[PDB]
Amino acid sequence: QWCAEEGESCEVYPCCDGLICYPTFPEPICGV
Repeated sequence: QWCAEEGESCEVYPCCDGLICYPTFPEPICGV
């Protein structure tokens, strides 16, 4: 996959299962 899933950084690509980009450091993560 090219999109960012659950537990991956969405600094280059968006979410996959409809997750949200959390303000996590250093880079945000996709989570519902």
